[PDB]
Amino acid sequence: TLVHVASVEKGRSYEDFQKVYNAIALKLREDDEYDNYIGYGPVLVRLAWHISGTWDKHDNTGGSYGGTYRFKKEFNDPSNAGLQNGFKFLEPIHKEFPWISSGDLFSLGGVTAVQEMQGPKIPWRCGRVDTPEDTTPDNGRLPDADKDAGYVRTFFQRLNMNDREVVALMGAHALGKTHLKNSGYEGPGGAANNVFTNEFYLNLLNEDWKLEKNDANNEQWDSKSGYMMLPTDYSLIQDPKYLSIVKEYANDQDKFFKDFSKAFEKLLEDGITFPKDAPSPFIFKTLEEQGL
Ligand code: HEM
Ligand SMILES: Cn1cccc1CN
Repeated sequence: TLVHVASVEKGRSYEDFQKVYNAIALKLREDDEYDNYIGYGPVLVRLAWHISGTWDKHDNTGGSYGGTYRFKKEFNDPSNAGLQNGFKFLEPIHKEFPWISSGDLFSLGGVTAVQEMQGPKIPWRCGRVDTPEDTTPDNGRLPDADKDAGYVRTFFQRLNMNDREVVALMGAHALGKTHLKNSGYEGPGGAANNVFTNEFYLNLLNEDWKLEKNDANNEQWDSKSGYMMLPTDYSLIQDPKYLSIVKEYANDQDKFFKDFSKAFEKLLEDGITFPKDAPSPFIFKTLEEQGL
């Protein structure tokens, strides 16, 4: 029942935020060696999700608004292991643009990464305001990966996401890789892991998956092509309701893009009250669209 009202950084408008977007995008292009040349796109998407996914609809605790990932309790959450790389990437961006709030920066990082990786446009709204250290949510609000479809479904009800929204959001798992030292899981999900596509769904349906144990003694689904799916990923083809939606996105790139864009914006905005006279959501141009 907490209320968080969006408050525009004083005097700022679209052009200010496009400059921040551009600085993130230029650094994504420049720092290309990260994670054996995957680059920082995937980890920035994951950061934006984890700072948002602490939200609880029941009392409006957590969520992106407060920028609380900057505090030790949250940045040391075992569920956030590896995200420090994303935070470090954003540090020089914040130094250049010290006026942007932490929640705005973390969420904008995710939007920028999706778009620069040739994903859908994600409308984005400013006005998250840093809140104090005692507003940092406790660890344990982000999801476990060893679980089944019923767990996933129930988990996401706390974030006010339905089946379609869950399956759309999970398509982000096309990106990057699991790293044994971070999460106890190892490997990429496909060949296209720094360009945003519907490959997650295609690979779920088309690869021959085998349930194996990794070197951390955890089960994961592996293919001979060298890809993997988490148990929670694979649950989307075990549950008949999720399976229908996986098939839809595997067969319609545009629909996946549109549904992902809506769900990801919603995820990043959960918990925030926007005044009726707040600016409309911004749609940033990519570097490519700007000739930059
Ligand atoms: C049931 C829900 C989810 C579970 C259990 C889950 C779990 C995981 C795990 C275990 C990793 C590997 C982390 C590592 O070892 O570095 C990962 C990576 C990732 N997750 Fe999720 N995740 C979920 C939902 C999502 C959502 C909703 C998004 C965004 C829309 C997302 C985006 C990502 C991205 C982009 C990576 C790759 C990060 C990198 O390459 O550094 N995940 N996830
Ligand atoms: C690449 N990735 C990220 C999370 C899970 C996976 C593999 N399907």
